[PDB]
Amino acid sequence: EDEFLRYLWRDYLYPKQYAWVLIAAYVAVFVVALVGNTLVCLAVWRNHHMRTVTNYFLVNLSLADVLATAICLPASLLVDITESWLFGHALCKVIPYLQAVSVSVAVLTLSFIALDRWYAICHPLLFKSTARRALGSILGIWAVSLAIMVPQAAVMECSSVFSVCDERWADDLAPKIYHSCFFIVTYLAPLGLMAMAYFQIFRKLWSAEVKQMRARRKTAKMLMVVVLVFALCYLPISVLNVLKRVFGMFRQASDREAVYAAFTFSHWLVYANSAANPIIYNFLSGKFREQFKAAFSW
Ligand SMILES: CCCCCCCC/C=C\CCCCCCCC(=O)O[C@H](COC(=O)CCCCCCCCCCCCCCC)COP(=O)(O)OC[C@@H](O)CO
Ligand SMILES: COc1ccc(S(=O)(=O)N2CCC[C@H]2C(=O)Nc2cc(C)cc(C)c2)cc1
Ligand SMILES: CCCCCCCCS[C@@H]1O[C@H](CO)[C@@H](O)[C@H](O)[C@H]1O
Ligand SMILES: CCCCCCCCS[C@@H]1O[C@H](CO)[C@@H](O)[C@H](O)[C@H]1O
Ligand SMILES: CCCCCCCCS[C@@H]1O[C@H](CO)[C@@H](O)[C@H](O)[C@H]1O
Repeated sequence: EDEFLRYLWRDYLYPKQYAWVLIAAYVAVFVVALVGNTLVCLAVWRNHHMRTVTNYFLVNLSLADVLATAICLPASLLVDITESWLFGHALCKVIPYLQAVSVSVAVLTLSFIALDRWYAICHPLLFKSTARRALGSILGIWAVSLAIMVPQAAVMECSSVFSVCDERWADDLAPKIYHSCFFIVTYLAPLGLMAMAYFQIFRKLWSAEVKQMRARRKTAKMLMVVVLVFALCYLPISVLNVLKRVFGMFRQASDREAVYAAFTFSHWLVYANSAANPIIYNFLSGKFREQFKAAFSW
């Protein structure tokens, strides 16, 4: 008698509740990431004491996050709902390209933040870190990120079956080599180097010198948290694409709905990172929190 009651859940209640959780998480992250990263930029613009090398890199990180949130997030939500591509051939190349560029700008900015902190803290006076040179490095980050993701744009193809956007690979081996390289370069190597750098920064940082020590320890604490949430937020999708592209996993159709759910949550986590960073600055930086509240109360 309760077969009908269970089927109503299986066929209507659950599907509606799951589409609802999906759209609500994607929308909340959209709003929070857009507003918070814009506030990061406006805060750095308003408070001159915040115009440090690190904060310039953090505004660039917020700029990359705003790019991915404004353009890629709505499209990623539509793909995760319908498992189909509704934006045409050109956008099938452009949107994935901007997603890869956003990831590359983000990880290089964190790398250069860790490099600046490592030279400033661990081997001092060797290299000068000025805001104009930091701005030069920022332009170089965009130049590299835009150049090295061109192959990513090149492999995208939009083909019908109701269109579907996916990578078109000429050989069995090329996707494995490319995604091995992509994983090692945009995730594992920069984050491992940053972890050893921040480990050394932590060991070296832990009487008038103490005033400097009080400010630098707080920012370093904040920066390590930024790196950690990044490594955590990007870990699942990065691992999943490797298992899919290098190891050939997730091709059985008996569990197609479970794989869609896992990839959808991992996509959502990438965007959740853009929402998460401004909250991190608000709770680990007193200057940022004050500027956000000066903006917040208006
Ligand atoms: C795509 C490229 C983009 C690059 C973008 C640039 C990003 C750059 C960011 C920061 C650079 C900072 C580098 C800091 C490196 C610090 C490395 C280091 O010393 O760490 C050790 C711990 O691990 C060790 O033993 C050595 C651990 C070895 C095992 C590592 C496994 C690989 C994981 C990771 C793979 C990365 C490899 C990249 C190679 C090019 C020891 O600590 P400790 O205080 O005792 O030292 C005292 C000692 O220096 C006395 O001689
Ligand atoms: C290491 O961390 C990562 C993080 C993300 C990826 S990715 O899978 O997102 N990516 C690979 C090809 C390029 C990019 C991709 O397909 N974008 C994308 C695809 C669709 C259909 C829709 C949207 C909005 C973006 C890979 C590694
Ligand atoms: C954690 C797992 C997440 C899976 C998400 C699946 C969302 C849609 S449920 C779907 O509803 C249909 C209604 O017609 C039924 O016919 C199917 O049997 C059932 O699968
Ligand atoms: C393509 C132009 C991009 C503009 C970004 C500027 C990058 C730094 S220029 C550099 O600034 C240093 C500041 O300390 C001076 O010491 C040097 O003499 C001068 O060469
Ligand atoms: C011994 C092996 C020799 C292989 C020679 C052919 C190499 C083809 S690369 C090919 O270029 C395309 C350009 O569009 C991409 O779309 C594909 O994904 C990619 O695979």
